[PDB]
Amino acid sequence: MAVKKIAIFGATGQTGLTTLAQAVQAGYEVTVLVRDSSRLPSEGPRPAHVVVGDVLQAADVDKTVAGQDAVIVLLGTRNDLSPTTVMSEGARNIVAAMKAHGVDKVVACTSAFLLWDPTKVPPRLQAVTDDHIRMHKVLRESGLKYVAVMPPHIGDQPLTGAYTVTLDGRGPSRVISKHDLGHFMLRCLTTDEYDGHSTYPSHQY
Ligand SMILES: NC(=O)c1ccc[n+]([C@@H]2O[C@H](COP(=O)([O-])OP(=O)(O)OC[C@H]3O[C@@H](n4cnc5c(N)ncnc54)[C@H](OP(=O)(O)O)[C@@H]3O)[C@@H](O)[C@H]2O)c1
Ligand SMILES: Cc1cc2nc3[nH]c(=O)[nH]c(=O)c3nc2cc1C
Repeated sequence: MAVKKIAIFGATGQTGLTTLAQAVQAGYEVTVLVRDSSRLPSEGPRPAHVVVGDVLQAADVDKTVAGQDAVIVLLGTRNDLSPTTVMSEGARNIVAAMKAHGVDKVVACTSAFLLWDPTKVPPRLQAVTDDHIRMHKVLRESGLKYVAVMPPHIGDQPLTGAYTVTLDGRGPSRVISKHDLGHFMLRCLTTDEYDGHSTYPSHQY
């Protein structure tokens, strides 16, 4: 049976917005959890269901995950680089809600730093990366079908659908367009080939 209903977390972020637009255009019935609905666009494709609330509130997460076939996680801290547990605590709530509701597929974005040499993280990004590592642990220990998406720098290049996906953080480049990253997260909904793996999408634009 194919995935039809999905929840997206972080849909108002850079990658989230284009993942959401692509998912709706592709035919998915999409639910989003957003703190502030004014951050969703009026033009273009629109989510089927909008839950207003916070990924740190279990009940809000629960309402969002109920009834879904799969979950996409594109949480982040925007330009905030201070020490943080928002992503990992959010993922804890998502896992609990998935288990409560029988949902078994999650595709979640962290970063290529979790594949590269772990002493090459730029200092200003260490705190966020530490929480990406906590989030990754939460998801891989959940006992759910988890695709870990670990992108390099996220750019603004056009959608191509022509990027390369490796399993080790080596690839044709150190950039992926936000649109291609979103396309890849949706690709992960229709294959099991990356379940239980870490993936590195990249492309030369
Ligand atoms: N930037 C890069 O080059 C790069 C490269 C590799 C990996 N990454 C990682 O890739 C992931 C996606 O990044 P992005 O740039 O697309 O993200 P982003 O622009 O930071 O968007 C973060 C998203 O998370 C949502 N969010 C944050 N706190 C939340 C909360 N408490 N409750 C509900 N939602 C919350 C934000 O909502 P609001 O709209 O309400 O703020 C927004 O939708 C991030 O984890 C980032 O660290 C980034
Ligand atoms: C190459 C690369 C750049 C990044 N920039 C980033 N920039 C940012 O503001 N937050 C991040 O979490 C972030 N992660 C990155 C991860 C990788 C692998």
